[PDB]
Amino acid sequence: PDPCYDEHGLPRRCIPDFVNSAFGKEVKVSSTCGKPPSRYCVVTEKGEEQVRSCHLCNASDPKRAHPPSFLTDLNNPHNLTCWQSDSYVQYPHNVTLTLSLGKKFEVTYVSLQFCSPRPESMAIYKSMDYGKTWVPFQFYSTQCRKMYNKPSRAAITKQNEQEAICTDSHTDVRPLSGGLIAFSTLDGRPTAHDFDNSPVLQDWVTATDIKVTFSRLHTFDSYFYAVSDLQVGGRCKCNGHASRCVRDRDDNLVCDCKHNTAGPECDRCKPFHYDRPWQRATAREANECVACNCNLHARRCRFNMELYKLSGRKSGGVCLNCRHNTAGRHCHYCKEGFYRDLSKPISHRKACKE
Ligand SMILES: *[C@@H]1O[C@H](CO)[C@@H](O)[C@H](O)[C@H]1NC(C)=O
Ligand SMILES: *[C@@H]1O[C@H](CO)[C@@H](O)[C@H](O)[C@H]1NC(C)=O
Repeated sequence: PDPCYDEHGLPRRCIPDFVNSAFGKEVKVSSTCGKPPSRYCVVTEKGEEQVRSCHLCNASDPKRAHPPSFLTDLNNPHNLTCWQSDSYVQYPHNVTLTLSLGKKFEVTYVSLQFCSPRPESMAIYKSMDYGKTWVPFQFYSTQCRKMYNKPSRAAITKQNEQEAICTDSHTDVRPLSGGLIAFSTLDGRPTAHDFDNSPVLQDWVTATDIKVTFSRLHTFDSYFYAVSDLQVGGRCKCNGHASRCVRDRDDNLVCDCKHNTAGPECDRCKPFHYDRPWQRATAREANECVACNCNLHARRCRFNMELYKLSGRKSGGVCLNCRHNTAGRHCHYCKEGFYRDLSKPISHRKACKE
């Protein structure tokens, strides 16, 4: 029931299913305690009092290790899975964790649940080029102006709708453990209520990797970073041209591009279906790609923009190499010297006789 087409076969927008993409994926952390085994300490406030409690981190005897998988795994609110770096780690040392998504994804949110008090200075970066460069996604720092040099909670008007602003809420110690930091990408952008026609916010959510630079916790002799469950929610960027993604031959995640579009993200038109410039599948117009018209006399075609504009943005469909002794934009008329045969249709393999 491919919903990427409606009842009577018409193309209509379709986007995949919202998932915990983080779920089950590997995180390349910058620190995991246990080797060599080491000392850490946890505060447990009971009433007025503060119960200092210290246990050891040893990797090669597993139960007291803290691997990256605790993050993206089944989190169950009893058996809670807190990853934990090497304790005693400070400023100005980029505790950079890096996740590899696997395909262009338009991210709704990024949420972290801390077992240690929510750090003071962290920052969400993002990579749209698949781990080649990085950019400020959103900052957290009770001292924003110094640390990340950004203004503390910058305002987002029509001119910086892609500047990561820098906040300081939920950067608070309490609760010691359990502090969840839920960042919404599109949150606070003046044109969020029209993402279908906001190509810039469509670029603000376009992400391929995520980097997290912890620079500083709070100033409480052990102290560390521990996180329980990590979720990167979002759908698969198919430009509204596929309602599900799948990995292919040599295992690489690409869309199920419909609408005669081509590409991993459907960004372009499949060969021959260049009759209309690829556009974004929005709320009402699939803006699908369309096969040219050659009357079955050709196999390839380009796209002429005058003929689009000069037609009034209708079709730039120009056939390449009309076979079967025809010619013309739509192979719609015989070659020179070959007369047309009224007994045979234009699409015949001998519609044109000598
Ligand atoms: C966690 O898993 C172990 C499995 O042996 C179980 O004993 C324990 O009760 C579970 N949950 C908690 C809250 O300890
Ligand atoms: C820390 O930041 C510096 C900035 O020059 C960079 O070169 C380095 O790779 C970063 N290190 C880590 C561990 O992220």
